[PDB]
Amino acid sequence: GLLRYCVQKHDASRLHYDFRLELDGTLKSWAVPKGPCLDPAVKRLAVQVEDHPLDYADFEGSIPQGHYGAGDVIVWDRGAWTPLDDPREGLEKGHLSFALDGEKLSGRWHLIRTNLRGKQSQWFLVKAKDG
Repeated sequence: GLLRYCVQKHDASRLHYDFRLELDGTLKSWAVPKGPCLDPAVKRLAVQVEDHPLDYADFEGSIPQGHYGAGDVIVWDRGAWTPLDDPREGLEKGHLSFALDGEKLSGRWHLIRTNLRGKQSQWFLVKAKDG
């Protein structure tokens, strides 16, 4: 039950989401493209998204599709995550190692800032299998 974890599902005619790694009281977020993968080697795109309000992982926005179709963005998975390395530092320094333990999503993953050999400030969500 360390740093809080939550990932939000952006439903609609087409489904997307954003992977939110809350860090020492600030809920960092990371937008798709991101889906299932083998890894580590095929780091999923994790765009370093705005800082979302704490606890508010319940509801993001959009329009409940239960009406007649639209797509609602709410909680899909919620829990906590383990730092495999420096959680605070790595997130600043560009090298994150973590393990999720929540509602639906879990395991071990690495975030890496694409300032090097990549885009600029997006991150790489690859599996944290260094062992």
